[PDB]
Amino acid sequence: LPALKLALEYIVPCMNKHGICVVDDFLGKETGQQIGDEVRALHGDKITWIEGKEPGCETIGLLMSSMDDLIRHCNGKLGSYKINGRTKAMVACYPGNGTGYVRHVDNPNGDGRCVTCIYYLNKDWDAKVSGGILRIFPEGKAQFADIEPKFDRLLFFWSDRRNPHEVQPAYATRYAITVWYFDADERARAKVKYLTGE
Ligand SMILES: Cc1cccnc1CN1CCC2(CC1)C(=O)N(c1ccc(-c3ccccc3)cc1)C(=O)N2c1ncccn1
Ligand SMILES: [Mn+2]
Repeated sequence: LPALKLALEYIVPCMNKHGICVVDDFLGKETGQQIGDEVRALHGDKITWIEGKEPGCETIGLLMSSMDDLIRHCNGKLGSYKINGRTKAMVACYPGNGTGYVRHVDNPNGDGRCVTCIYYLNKDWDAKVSGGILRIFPEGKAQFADIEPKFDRLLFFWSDRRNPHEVQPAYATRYAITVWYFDADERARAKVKYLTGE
């Protein structure tokens, strides 16, 4: 599906109906492999915050710009949100050391973030061997979903209490990149609570 059709015919209806949406083969093999190389070159869990213009991060920047265009093509149809910006990218290297993340909500208290977008980099990742599954518990539903951290897979989900999630421990190093998109009204309300530079 082309980006306009992908947004309007798949991401929008899927987010509105389920609050979670998986796009496989988002950028293609060549672009995905370049992003994987850049992330491995960056120098317990290791988190680095990336704007996209740093040396050796050009293809990470391309991923970010591509996620931005896809969101733009949703034409304000994602929930009631007016999306006008996003965070930097959280580039994460998770060692396979048998630690996980307890069930949590990314934005439980109105900090501005409305959509979590995760891009995965793990080729031939077997969850039954290496672990690292993301388990999402959509609010009020009888079912939950385990998401495999597949190479070139883009995951969207609402960042608020609709999607508590936990991360299973892993036995091989996992790499993922996350951005969060802001709702204009929520982000404006968050900014009345303090002063510049604080
Ligand atoms: C690790 C993981 C894997 C899969 C799914 N979820 C998670 C965890 N969640 C995802 C990552 C998590 C915790 C929740 C998270 O949202 N923000 C975060 C917090 C605040 C803003 C912000 C930015 C601008 C304005 C307002 C707010 C942006 C991001 C972290 O800094 N985070 C984090 N996480 C681990 C180590 C350090 N920091
Ligand atoms: Mn999370």
